Amino acid sequence: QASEEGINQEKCINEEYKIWKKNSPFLYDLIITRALEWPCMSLQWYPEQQIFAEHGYTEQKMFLGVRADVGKYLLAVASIQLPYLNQLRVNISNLYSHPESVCSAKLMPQDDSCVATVGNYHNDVLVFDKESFESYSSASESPLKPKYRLTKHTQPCTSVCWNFLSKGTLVSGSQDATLSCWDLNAYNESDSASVLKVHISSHEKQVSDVRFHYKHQDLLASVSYDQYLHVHDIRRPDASTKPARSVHAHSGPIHSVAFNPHNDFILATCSTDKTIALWDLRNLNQRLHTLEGHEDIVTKISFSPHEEPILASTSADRRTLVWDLSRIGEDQPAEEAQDGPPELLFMHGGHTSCTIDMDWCPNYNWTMATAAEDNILQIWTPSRSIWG
Amino acid sequence: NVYINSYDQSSQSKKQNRTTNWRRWLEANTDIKFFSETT
Amino acid sequence: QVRQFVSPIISIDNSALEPFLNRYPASESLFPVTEYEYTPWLEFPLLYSSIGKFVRVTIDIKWLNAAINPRLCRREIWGTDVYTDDSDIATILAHCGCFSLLKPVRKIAVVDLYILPPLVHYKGTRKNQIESRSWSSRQDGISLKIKEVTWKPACASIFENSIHTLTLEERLQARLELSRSSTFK
Repeated sequence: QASEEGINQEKCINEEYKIWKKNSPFLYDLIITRALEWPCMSLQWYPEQQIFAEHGYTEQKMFLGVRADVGKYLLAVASIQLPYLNQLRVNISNLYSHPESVCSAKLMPQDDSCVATVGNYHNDVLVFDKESFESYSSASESPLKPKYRLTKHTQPCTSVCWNFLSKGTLVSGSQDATLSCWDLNAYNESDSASVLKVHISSHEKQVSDVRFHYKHQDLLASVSYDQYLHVHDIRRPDASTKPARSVHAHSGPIHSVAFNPHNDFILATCSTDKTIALWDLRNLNQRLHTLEGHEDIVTKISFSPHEEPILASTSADRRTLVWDLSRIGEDQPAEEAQDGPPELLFMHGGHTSCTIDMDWCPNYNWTMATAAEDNILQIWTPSRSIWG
Repeated sequence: NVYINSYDQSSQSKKQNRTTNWRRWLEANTDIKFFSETT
Repeated sequence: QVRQFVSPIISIDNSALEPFLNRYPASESLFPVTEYEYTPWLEFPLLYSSIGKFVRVTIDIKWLNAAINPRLCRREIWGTDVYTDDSDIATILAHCGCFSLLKPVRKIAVVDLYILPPLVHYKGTRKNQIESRSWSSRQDGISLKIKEVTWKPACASIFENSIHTLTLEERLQARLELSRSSTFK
């Protein structure tokens, strides 16, 4: 009896598939679909780029952490071909086995060689460097060992974030509802705890996201399952127990928060309440706006590093929505109200299961890469016509 | 699988209209820190 | 500089029906007499003996679609704010302004309707792009008026959500298993 529902559901998943596949040549200017070996838990675009002008493309790089199986937890680097304007394959390589799970693997902005990795299976943060990757040999039987082991938490950490300006400053929010700001240039071989700059207990339920300001050392935000946003400044003395602010942002467990890279005043917040909230720091009594359109849990969100009014959101209904926020308050015809509010811009659904995560390629405009639960990678950019 | 189709002040002004309309719509040591960071 | 015309206002005086709407008190009009499951082939009986009480209809999600429901296009509705008991209840909802025809709905509806004596005249007026017709002769059924509309907080459980209750990695491990045997290409 439950079969019937499951098989129908699988079939309309397939349905959405080739109904996206069928009309692709009228929607996108680029599509690269890659069936990697393994489920890719995360992706992060690499800011260094090769330009083969005579050959006629560019290659960007990607860092993946995948699972081969249970306990087989690995990392890899990919090269990605983008076509050239000014005058075609996805290559996997650099595969190194990890000691334990990866849920979030963040690389330091001003130095690619370092990657802070944590997973849902351990409360230790493992930070890897040049030598750890380059001393590894795929012929060896053992995995890598990171540059450092950072441990203050007692539950696994959910995510991390480097400081974009403060050199070698990191944060780690965990499942035991605590925060930790870390400083690697303050190591001691005798004191692995000297890396511990601050530890905070402001949150009340398991933290889902902690993340720094794009242009500021001392500003970060934390969001937790108790439906609360907390604003932290680390150079506060009372910050170990008192957050800078605490706001009731949503009515469901918050999943993620994104900071506007261009503008230091806007942040975005997603929850299982299928609604996306905006926030401005001079008026925190008030939800800045609310974007509708997902009809089940939204999981994760991100701004565009080229234009700020473009916001991307991913959800459990197998869609990713792109919003151009320059359309607040605008008029829309009667038939134009079908697809949603006019500030909705684009909607991509080429996947077939819960999209794991996204990332913008910062070297090309309008392009994004998404990894999904069905072992699929998607590199896609819409046509000019919708935004040109 | 690869699909390829071979074929600015507007974006900035749309950004600015966003800022303007949205700000027109809009109108503790935390405020102290923020107002230190504001312009 | 274009001329702007304003379509008129529409006023509704259900003041003579007052002795009937209030025949039975509150706290004693809690349970509808009978309950029906809407389908485009539903026909109420004659309900003369229970004037002044209410009935409960239950409409599914598919029925509120201008593409699935065939009765929605024939425009079978007579009256304004009090309708003959021949009228199609979906069209009553969509004309009394409880949903929109252009946007598709995603919940189950539970409607509660009054039972009212026949009227001398049924006036037809255009609202929400639904032009209910008029009946000037003598009706032979009774009349219905919406008492209240209640939407279902959960209508159906999409299986990708029931599996969304499971943890990512755990459900992901069963994913790998299915990928193994698969018995076909």
